[PDB]
Amino acid sequence: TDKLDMNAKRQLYSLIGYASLRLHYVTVKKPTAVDPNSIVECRVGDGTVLGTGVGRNIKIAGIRAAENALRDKKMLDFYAK
Repeated sequence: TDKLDMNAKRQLYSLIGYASLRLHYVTVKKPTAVDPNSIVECRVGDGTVLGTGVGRNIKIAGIRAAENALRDKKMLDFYAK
């Protein structure tokens, strides 16, 4: 079971994706034969991390990362100014 909201990125970007904020996904552990997990962070320009995701590929990881950013309401409150 690998349950996942395919709109998370789109939904997060729509709330807090100002151009001035430089919201970006960065792969911080790319998967390997020795370790298949992918870990991705959803970041703003000044480096602060909003969401971290993990799963079998980068795309699925980067989606959980937003899924997770969306669940943090103090963070959303702040970054929608």
